[PDB]
Amino acid sequence: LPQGFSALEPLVDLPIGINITRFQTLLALHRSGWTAGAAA
Amino acid sequence: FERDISTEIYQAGNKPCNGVAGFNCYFPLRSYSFRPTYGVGHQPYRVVV
Repeated sequence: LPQGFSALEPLVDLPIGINITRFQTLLALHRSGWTAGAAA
Repeated sequence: FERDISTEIYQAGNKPCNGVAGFNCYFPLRSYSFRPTYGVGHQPYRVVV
């Protein structure tokens, strides 16, 4: 992680109003099986 | 500002309800008694917030 300061402006205030207690990120794969590039 | 749409049976004891009512298991959903021949308590009211 680089060391520095970066402002984070608000983008979208979505009024969902539901219960959330877990999450899971998504990933996109490339087909040549499957090969994925370097990411973090 | 949260809507609950879960149909799971409420469990009070240690016996699993297995999706149906029974011992220490009751249906959370109850129906209204809206009738025109009754009093204010059974009179439906359209509430907008």
